[PDB]
Amino acid sequence: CGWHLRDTTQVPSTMKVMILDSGDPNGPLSRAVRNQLRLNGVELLDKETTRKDVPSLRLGKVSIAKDTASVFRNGQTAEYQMIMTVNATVLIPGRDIYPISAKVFRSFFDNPQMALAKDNEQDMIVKEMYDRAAEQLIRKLPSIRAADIRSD
Amino acid sequence: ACKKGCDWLFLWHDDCA
Amino acid sequence: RSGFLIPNAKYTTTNYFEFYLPYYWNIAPNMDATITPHYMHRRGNIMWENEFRYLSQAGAGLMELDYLPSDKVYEDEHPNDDSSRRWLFYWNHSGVMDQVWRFNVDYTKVSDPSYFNDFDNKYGSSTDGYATQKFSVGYAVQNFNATVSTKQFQVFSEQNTSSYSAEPQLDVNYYQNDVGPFDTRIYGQAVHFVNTRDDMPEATRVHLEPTINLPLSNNWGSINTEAKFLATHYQQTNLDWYNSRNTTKLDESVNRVMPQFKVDGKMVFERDMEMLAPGYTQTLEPRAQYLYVPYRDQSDIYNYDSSLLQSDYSGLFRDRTYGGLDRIASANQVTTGVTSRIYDDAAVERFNISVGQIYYFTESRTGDDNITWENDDKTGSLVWAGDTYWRISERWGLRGGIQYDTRLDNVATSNSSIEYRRDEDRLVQLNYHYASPEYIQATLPKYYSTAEQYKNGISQVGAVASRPIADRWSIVGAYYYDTNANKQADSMLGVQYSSCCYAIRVGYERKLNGWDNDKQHAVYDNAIGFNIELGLGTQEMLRSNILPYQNTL
Ligand SMILES: CCCCCCCCCCCCO[C@@H]1O[C@H](CO)[C@@H](O[C@H]2O[C@H](CO)[C@@H](O)[C@H](O)[C@H]2O)[C@H](O)[C@H]1O
Ligand SMILES: CCCCCCCCCCCCO[C@@H]1O[C@H](CO)[C@@H](O[C@H]2O[C@H](CO)[C@@H](O)[C@H](O)[C@H]2O)[C@H](O)[C@H]1O
Ligand SMILES: CCCCCCCCCCCCO[C@@H]1O[C@H](CO)[C@@H](O[C@H]2O[C@H](CO)[C@@H](O)[C@H](O)[C@H]2O)[C@H](O)[C@H]1O
Ligand SMILES: CCCCCCCCCCCCO[C@@H]1O[C@H](CO)[C@@H](O[C@H]2O[C@H](CO)[C@@H](O)[C@H](O)[C@H]2O)[C@H](O)[C@H]1O
Ligand SMILES: CCCCCCCCCCCCO[C@@H]1O[C@H](CO)[C@@H](O[C@H]2O[C@H](CO)[C@@H](O)[C@H](O)[C@H]2O)[C@H](O)[C@H]1O
Ligand SMILES: CCCCCCCCCCCCO[C@@H]1O[C@H](CO)[C@@H](O[C@H]2O[C@H](CO)[C@@H](O)[C@H](O)[C@H]2O)[C@H](O)[C@H]1O
Ligand SMILES: CCCCCCCCCCCCO[C@@H]1O[C@H](CO)[C@@H](O[C@H]2O[C@H](CO)[C@@H](O)[C@H](O)[C@H]2O)[C@H](O)[C@H]1O
Ligand SMILES: *Cc1nc(C*)nc(C*)n1
Repeated sequence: CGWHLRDTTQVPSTMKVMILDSGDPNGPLSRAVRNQLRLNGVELLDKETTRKDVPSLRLGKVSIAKDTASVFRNGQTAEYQMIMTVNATVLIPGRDIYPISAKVFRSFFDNPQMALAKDNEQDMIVKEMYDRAAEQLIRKLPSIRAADIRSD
Repeated sequence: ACKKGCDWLFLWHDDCA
Repeated sequence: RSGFLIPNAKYTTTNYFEFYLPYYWNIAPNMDATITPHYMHRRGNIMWENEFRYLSQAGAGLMELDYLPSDKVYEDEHPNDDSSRRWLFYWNHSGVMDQVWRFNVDYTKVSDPSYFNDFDNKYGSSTDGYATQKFSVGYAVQNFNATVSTKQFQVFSEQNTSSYSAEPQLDVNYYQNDVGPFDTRIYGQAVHFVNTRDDMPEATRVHLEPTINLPLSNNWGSINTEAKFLATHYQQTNLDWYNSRNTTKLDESVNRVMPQFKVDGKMVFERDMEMLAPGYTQTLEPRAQYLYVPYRDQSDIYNYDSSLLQSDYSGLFRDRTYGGLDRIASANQVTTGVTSRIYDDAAVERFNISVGQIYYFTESRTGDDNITWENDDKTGSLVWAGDTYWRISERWGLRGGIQYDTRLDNVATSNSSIEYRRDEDRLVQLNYHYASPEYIQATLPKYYSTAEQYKNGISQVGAVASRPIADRWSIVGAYYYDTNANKQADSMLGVQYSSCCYAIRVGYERKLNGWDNDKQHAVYDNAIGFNIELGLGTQEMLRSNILPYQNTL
């Protein structure tokens, strides 16, 4: 067994302290990314801070699409598939901006007879998907760190 | 929904009893 | 800049020959309108379609009002109604004003439930089982958010038209981190459920739950302890009719308090993958969770907005079995999972696989357990879930997901898909959707298991293809086949020629449209039409059917 415990942080040491920037910073996605970044010990700074030369995470467009994945024998919907796509950029200052993205897939069976309950379920799925958007964005951080060295 | 001998100090048990 | 658009034409088996005569109107820089005569030959009349787009400080909004003054077909098939007029009102609004105010509107109103099975699907679909009517006004700052929401639903099915609606609804969250080692949250809610029918219970629910958690993290490990305190209060009225027939008496006023205890843990192991791919790294991620919630008897509380939830790999780790707050199943369970990931030399994830299970030490009972399980297992490893996502190359990719239930004694649900997509112009995809009949019997209503169109379950294979020709054309096709009935479900073809200024498009679609219960079979619909406009437009052609294409990468 060549396995061993992980020795490197999930977020790279270069991006230990960083700025979270977004046009909707009170929204659910900004809250989820802030919670994840605080989880890995990342120090979040203010946008108008005087501290320059720190990496900046700018959250971009977020779109949620609910469509029909399957239908019954009568043509009515059976599975509703919800897809969340999130775009963002990581600005390494004086070096480059690296675009990253996250895509989250979910599905659930419709039920008109308890449709209001299903609506609540749909809302719950959305509050999960943002977390899945935040997990994927954090794991792409070391990808950006490796790409920075390749620029030379 | 409340049982007969339920107690409000016994939340962790089943049916507060 | 205001004038008639180029006419759009279509031929449909439901409508025979259709004709559109749109007129654009540039009212202002932030507002525009469109008036479309829609002449239908089978109905032999003109439906007026009014479309209005606006951009304001509150947000962006769309409105649509379709009105057909008289109907020959509806008059023939409803000879006894007062009037045969048809109409649709749609309003969508999304906006955030001053960074703190959130305005959301999603309102759909139809005259009759057979509207979307007979008319165009611009802002609705024939697959839709109901129309949603949602208003939401919220205020959200960085540690607080309140929302006043109204939810109503127009159920299209005539089997039973009885849908609850929470007309007032108030959601309040308060977050406060770093209070010592602990993080604190509080959730409040006040909801009023009213029903369309006059003989059903009407409720007022007040919910409060504090939550305190201790996170602990390292480079390899993470342990999160959580204690939550739910307290719900119900005032139920208009319950004489329900108590006149059922043995379980709904109570006038109830209240229920539960403590919930949660322990989550996860580890990360890493190894170098030099034997197969040199420089690649493999990560093995175990995860475990313990959930405890004591049993409370919810027999005297009507179920308003609580429903069963899917148990995907990520759904194994939820603390809730039902949505909403009417049903909260008692839990004494431990769930375990493993996720394996592979990273190339560039630290890019190329493959991940997940497997998990849920072990119940005691049966999860809510006091109103009426789910018709195939067998009678109550404890043990009862639920299994698995996910996978392989990125074979830059242009290849597959995903898979399987759910097994021992209580159903069967694979409840599974799905898969493999895509070849060199670009949005040219791509191929194959997907498969499955949902066993036992799962449909267990989760869906009682009459689903007996209905012919519902009892079989779901098993469809779908193929989508798109290929440009001589970089001016774009050929698009899709086919969906149900293997249980061995029958087509949806297929379409699309050909578009894009010139320098004009783009001509021709599309065909045959789809499942309804169920003829006089003969117990399905009723389809064909539509061939051409539209003109003044890229090669593959993506919107892929979205034109009832089972729209989705990017799989
Ligand atoms: C922005 C997205 C929507 C695209 C909007 C494009 C609107 C413009 C389309 C023009 C189509 C070609 O049609 C062109 O306009 C109209 C008829 O349509 C005629 O224009 C004439 O009729 C219009 C009819 O409302 C009157 O305003 C007026 O008498 C005159 O402008 C032009 O002589 C014709 O050349
Ligand atoms: C799938 C099975 C999973 C099993 C559990 C997974 C591993 C859990 C243990 C690893 C996580 C705990 O890691 C812990 O992180 C905390 C929070 O920063 C560090 O800091 C801690 O120091 C002390 C000593 O533990 C704690 O009392 C204190 O509350 C905390 O600040 C600890 O030094 C480290 O031990
Ligand atoms: C990341 C951390 C993960 C922690 C993982 C381990 C957590 C374990 C928590 C305690 C587990 C349950 O703890 C104990 O289990 C027993 C064994 O069935 C259950 O006990 C119950 O079932 C047993 C089994 O026949 C019966 O005697 C009886 O119905 C009842 O006692 C209770 O649930 C509890 O008494
Ligand atoms: C069913 C799953 C199959 C997974 C296939 C994984 C291998 C990829 C296709 C192999 C078969 C085709 O063989 C070859 O594949 C490569 C891989 O890009 C592509 O060929 C191209 O490769 C690279 C980048 O892709 C280009 O810079 C190069 O100019 C060209 O050769 C073509 O598609 C085909 O020339
Ligand atoms: C471990 C994680 C990775 C696994 C997840 C990704 C792969 C998932 C594969 C899903 C695709 C195959 O989907 C699979 O379809 C078959 C055939 O209809 C279903 O199997 C079904 O076949 C027929 C009915 O049609 C019956 O004889 C059989 O008893 C029934 O189970 C499976 O229950 C479903 O899982
Ligand atoms: C990645 C995209 C592709 C994913 C994989 C797609 C695989 C194709 C679908 C799974 C196979 C479905 O294929 C078909 O399924 C049906 C119902 O499910 C099985 O069941 C069928 O036959 C059995 C007995 O023979 C009878 O009960 C009945 O006639 C029918 O249910 C068939 O034996 C199998 O031929
Ligand atoms: C990548 C693939 C792109 C899509 C390719 C095909 C798209 C065009 C589909 C044309 C569909 C019309 O052609 C079809 O012919 C079959 C022949 O039985 C008849 O259809 C009838 O029988 C077929 C099988 O025999 C059943 O699958 C179908 O549910 C039933 O309605 C109808 O006449 C029409 O549904
Ligand atoms: C409803 C109820 N009643 C008692 C006595 N105790 C609890 C916890 N709950």
